[PDB]
Amino acid sequence: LHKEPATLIKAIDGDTVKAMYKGQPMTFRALLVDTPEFNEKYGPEASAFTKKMVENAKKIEVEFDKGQRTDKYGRGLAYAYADGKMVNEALVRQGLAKVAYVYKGNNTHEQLLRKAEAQAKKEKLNIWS
Ligand SMILES: Cc1cn([C@H]2C[C@H](OP(=O)(O)O)[C@@H](COP(=O)(O)O)O2)c(=O)[nH]c1=O
Ligand SMILES: [Ca+2]
Repeated sequence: LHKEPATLIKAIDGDTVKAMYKGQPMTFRALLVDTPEFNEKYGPEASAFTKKMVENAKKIEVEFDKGQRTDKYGRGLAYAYADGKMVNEALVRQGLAKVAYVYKGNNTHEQLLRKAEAQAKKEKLNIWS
C-alpha cells in the first residue's frame, strides 16, 4: 500500500475525519474499526482521541487498501496516519474502537489491528473495562 497526502479539514468523530484529498474535500471513514457513536459510552472519548491526533499532527496521510475506496455513502475508506502513526491502530490499542467491518479484499492491516485489540483487552482499557 501507499501513503498519499491529505490536509485536515475537520475531525468529525472517533472514526471519521473530513480532509482535502487531491484538492477536493472528502469524508474519510477509518478502515477496519468501529468507534462508539458520540451518543454512546466512550463515544466522546473516541471523538476526542482522534481529534487530538489529527489536529496536532504536522501532516496527515491516507492509505487506501486494495479493494473498495469509497463506501455506499461516498466516504473514502482508508488507513489514516498522523505524522506516520496510524490512527486506526491507535484507537484499537487504546480500547476506543473495536476491530470491525473486516471485508475480504480490503483487510491488509487486519492482523496488526487484532494484535492491538488483544493488548487493549488484556489491559482492560476503555471499552474493555
Ligand atoms: C468501515 C466501513 C463501513 N462501511 C459501511 C457499512 C455500514 O453500512 P450501514 O450504515 O448500512 O450499517 C456503515 C458503518 O459505518 P459507521 O460505523 O460510520 O456507521 O458503513 C463499509 O461499507 N465499508 C467499510 O469498510
Ligand atoms: Ca462508528
